Amino acid sequence: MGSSHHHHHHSSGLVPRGSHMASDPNRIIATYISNRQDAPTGNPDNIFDNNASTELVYKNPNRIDVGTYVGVKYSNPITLNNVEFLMGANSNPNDTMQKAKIQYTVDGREWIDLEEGVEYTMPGAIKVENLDLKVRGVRLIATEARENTWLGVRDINVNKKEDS
Repeated sequence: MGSSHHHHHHSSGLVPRGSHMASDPNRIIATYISNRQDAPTGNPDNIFDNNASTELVYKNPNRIDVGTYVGVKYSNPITLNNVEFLMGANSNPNDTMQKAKIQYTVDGREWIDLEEGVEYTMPGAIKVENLDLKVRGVRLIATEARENTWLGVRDINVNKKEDS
């Protein structure tokens, strides 16, 4: 129980030792995010697998003002090279953001601006480059969504055979 003074390490005690370090998987998962608590129309695999063969569209709530956004979160802070949300609309190509840029969380907590002040209200295929920066998850950020609207998704992947 500690010989000399110490008052434990900061707060928590025990002997964490380290981060284990043994069988480095080097694999990061990508969970789909969405301001709309809905279920994937068919299969979000287009994102989880990055194939763009299955369908995916959020809509449950046919009305949302500000905050409406989606993308894909990771498992932990990694070294990203470039993300690209390749999505459009479910039925009508005019079904997506109202006006906004893309987002991304750094410490897997807060989410800050990502792409230029573009209006991802008419985005067909989202993709960015020269984004070599560690990041946590990925997602778009709306500033004034529209009512009676859905979210058509085709395929979104991070580091799709890029890693640079």
